[PDB]
This record gives sequence, structure tokens and C-alpha cells, in this order.
Amino acid sequence: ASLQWEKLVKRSPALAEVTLDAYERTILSSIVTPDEINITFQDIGGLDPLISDLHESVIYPLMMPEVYSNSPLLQAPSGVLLYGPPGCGKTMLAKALAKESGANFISIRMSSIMDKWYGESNKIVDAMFSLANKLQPCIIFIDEIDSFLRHEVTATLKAEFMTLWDGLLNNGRVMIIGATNRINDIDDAFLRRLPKRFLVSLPGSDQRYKILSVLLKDTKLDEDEFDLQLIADNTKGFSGSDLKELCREAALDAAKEYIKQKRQLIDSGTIDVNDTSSLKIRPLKTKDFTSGLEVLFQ
Amino acid sequence: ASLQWEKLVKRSPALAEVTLDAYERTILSSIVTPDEINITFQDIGGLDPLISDLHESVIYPLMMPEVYSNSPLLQAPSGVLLYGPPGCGKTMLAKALAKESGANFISIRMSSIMDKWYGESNKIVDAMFSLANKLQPCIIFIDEIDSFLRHEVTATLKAEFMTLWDGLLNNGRVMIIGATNRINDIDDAFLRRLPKRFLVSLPGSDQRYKILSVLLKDTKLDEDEFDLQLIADNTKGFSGSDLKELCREAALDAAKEYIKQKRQLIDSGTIDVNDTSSLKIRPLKTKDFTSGLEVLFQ
Repeated sequence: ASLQWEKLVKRSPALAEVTLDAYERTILSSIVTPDEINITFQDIGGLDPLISDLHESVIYPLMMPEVYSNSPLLQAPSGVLLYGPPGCGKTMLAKALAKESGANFISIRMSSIMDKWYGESNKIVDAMFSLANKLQPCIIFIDEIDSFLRHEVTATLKAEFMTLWDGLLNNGRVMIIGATNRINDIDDAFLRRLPKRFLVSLPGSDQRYKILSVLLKDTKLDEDEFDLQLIADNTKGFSGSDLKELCREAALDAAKEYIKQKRQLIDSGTIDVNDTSSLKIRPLKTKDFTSGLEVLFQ
Repeated sequence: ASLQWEKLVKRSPALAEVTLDAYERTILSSIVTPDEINITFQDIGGLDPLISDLHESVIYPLMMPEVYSNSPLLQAPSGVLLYGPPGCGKTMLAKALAKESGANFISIRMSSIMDKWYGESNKIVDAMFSLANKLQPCIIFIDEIDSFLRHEVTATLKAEFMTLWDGLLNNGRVMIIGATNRINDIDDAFLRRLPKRFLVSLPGSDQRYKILSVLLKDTKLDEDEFDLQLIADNTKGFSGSDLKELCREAALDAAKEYIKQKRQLIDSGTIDVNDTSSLKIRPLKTKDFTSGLEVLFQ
């Protein structure tokens, strides 16, 4: 990949004094430079509500890293998450972000890494954070982040990757951008590291139907008094993560009745404190979702 | 501590079949049972805006752990943070929370642990999560969490403690409650693990003055056009974390002028892209804080 290295050397003259190692050369082919990206923000319609926040969170820290590294009150986010329903253009938006900020772009395909290296894959993940640190400003892009790193070997890679992710905290020039269609399926350990999340677009009635179906797939619903279609039709403006909060509020309403009757039995001397009794959290109803619809504004 | 163990055995009869180890017996003295706590919510005035959220986040998961462990849509928070200005009663509120929910209460004094054990302190921290798991429901209380675990030895304890903190995620019966007067000084790795944060009370004008003073202690302020007292007097309703967002917005306004003039110089061919020029992020002014005052509502 001597041809790839010669171009990045001419862009920043200080790069010719840098030496890669054996594992970093193999990943050098996976690097996309800003002049190779073909898409801009102009080619993407509907970014008007996001342009301002995208600059403050992504574009400015990459173009202007001296300010965030010199100012205590200014910090670049550890990771940025772009999410929306299927067909919102999350992958092209990340490429536009890379070109709009003049930063390099590396797209991790963990399956492509794992299938080629197996047990040696952690050295490829490690040599990729160092390579992104050398080719700064560099955007580490993780598409379909909900499935990123799913047995016991895949758990070793997670603990290693999170250590590397927290390592670039003191680094305004390296950014991790995640993209997903299933925000509710993102590992909680990832979401803790994505402080900035950008809603690309809203899900339609059919998409909100499927989101609620997956959210309630292991929850006991009422055989008579439950209506998925009515709930999905009256949740316009709800995102995937807003619908999860609606299901959380619905289950909370039933759990309140549960603990109210449980206290009534204990405070009336009916049952023991540790007594297992007839108390089972009741199946959810349509009213629990209709009566918790204002969770969207919280 | 055979006397302490006999009381906890009579409260829950299944506990007499449990065996502690050598390190867990030493911590058994540090356990406070609900009948030893003397304070309730009635003895604390001003909790009316917080009572509802305190139940959903702390009291209900501890009294009703079978529901959160049986319901996928219901999860107990990993950690809860109680914060407010000095004199808000954060420590007594955590004790009221423990008594109101009938859970055991262990107060970690890391200095008391470190001073007694030094290098063996990690085994005491480890034997304390297991002891809280056995004496469930148990509240792990961390007061003055901003100073919790601050050289290289104190970093080993952090990585160990965070591993234990993430270990009790699958545990509705063990909760970590942190308290602080300096929320802006909390380690970011802690804040990522405190999803629920309860504002006990608001800081007064004098307290908002000191908060802004510490926040801006390393930031270049204008010699003529800066007024701390005016900003502190007109930030009523701002918390400690809201004042940090105000300082973040102020520094953002100056950084916008910086990157605007930087682009003007590059787009006019005046300077090189990597040219170090006369561009220095300008000292903050009073107007940057007055013009970013609506960050409180975001």
C-alpha cells in the first residue's frame, strides 16, 4: 500500500516522518481520504434541523482540534450516534460528515476482521486506533453498531475495544461515529459511550408497529384488551427510543398496581413479607400505552 | 460481629444458611439495618418534587425486586446520584431512602478502607459487593463521590471498582447511591454510571458565584468586559451542572468567532491550512453568558 501512503504524506507533510508497523499496514487499505468521499451535506435533504448540532459535535472538533485541546470548557464527544428508521441514509450521512470536516474515514467491518484474523483480531483492533491517531483527524465509523461484537472470545474483544475507546478521550482529533436502525438493541455499554445522538428521521406508522412488536415480544399482553395497531397509529413523532420509553411507562403503570396490592396485603396482615402469593405483574393493556403517551415530552 | 449476624439472620430466615469469608466479616460491622436508621421522608421537607421519581428509581426496585427481574421492560438503575448545593441534606436523604425501602445501608469510607489495608484494599472492595449481594436488598452509599478514588495504585482500584459496579447490573436488589456537592467535579467515568440524578435543591446566588469561579478558574476572562457578580445574580434556577452548560455555551460563542475568522483566512488564501497564525480563542465576555442563558431549558 505504498501508493496510499504517498497521498496521505503529501496532504500533511509531517506524516512522512511517521512509521507504521506490520498490523497497521494491512489496515492502511481500509482508509478513505476526504477527497475520495463523493457526498456532501447538499446531496442530503432534511439535515436542516441537525446542521447546527452536527457542527458543534463533529465538524468543529475535527477542523478545529487546537481549540478543544486548549479550552477546558470545550470537549469533543467520545462518540456520536446517528440513528433513524431503515432508509434514513445513516451511512451516507457519516461519509458526508467525514468530507465536510476534512477528516479521514475508516469503516470497521468486524466480521471482515474476525473472519481474516480470528484470535489475532484484537491486534488489528489495536493497530486501528493507533493508525487513526496517526492519520488524525480520523473518523472511526461503526455501522450497524447494534450487532457490533454480537461467545467467550467475543467478550474479550469488547473489553479490549472499550479500553481503546476510553483511551482516545484525550484526543480531539479521533472520533467514533456509530450508526444504527435498531437503537433499542444497542448494547448498554455502547450507549454509555455515545453521549451525542442525532435523530436522522422519524419512523412511519408501519415502522413504529414493528418497533413495538420487538419491544413487547417477551411481555405478557392482554388477550382481549390490547391493540398494537391503534398504539402504532397514534405514536407519530415517536422515535425508536421514544417507543421504548412508552413501553417502560406502560409496564410501570401495571407494576404500580402490583406494589399497591402487595402493600395492601402486607399492611392488612394478609401475607408474610417474603410470602410468595397470588401476586403476578398483570398483562399490559391498551390503556397503559394511551395513558402514558406524554412520556415523549420528558 | 456475631451479634450483628444474629439480627440479620432473624430478619430473613434464609440468611442463616449463608457463610461469610474472612474479608466479609470485617465489613459486617459497617452495615446499618433499616431499623437502625432513624430518619424518614417526613423528617425531610422539600422532597415533594422528588418523591415520585425516588420511588420509581430507588424505592420500588428495592421493595419489589421480583418485578424488575421478571419484567424485560423494567430495569433498576445501575446507580443513583443525589446532588445539590452545600447544606441540602444529601446524606440524610440517602439514609431516608434506605429506611423507606427496607434495605440495608453500607457507607463506604474509602480513606478508612485505604488507611487500614493499603494494597489489600481491593479485596475489601470486592468483599463488600459480595456482602451487599448476600444482604440484599442493600444500598451501597458513596458520599462525596467527587473525591472517591482521587497515584498509580488508586487507578487500579478504579478499574476494579468499575468492574464490580458493572457486575451488579443483573441485580435489582443491590443499588449504588452517590452523593455530592460538586457535581461538575465528578469523574466522567462515574457520571456514565449514574443515569438517574436527583436535584435536591438549588444553589443560591453566593453558591452560584463560587461554582462559576471554579468553572472559569483556568479560562481566560476579559479584563474590562467581564462581570462575575452580574452573571451569578441572573442565574437563579441554575444548578451546578446548568452553570457548567452556561460556561460551555459561552466558550462555544467565542470558538465560533475563532473558526469563522480561521475559515475567512484560509478561504481568502491568506494562510496555510496547517499554518499557525494569529488565531487564539478570545477571552470570554459578559455577553457570552448573557446571550447563552437559555441553555438551562435544553
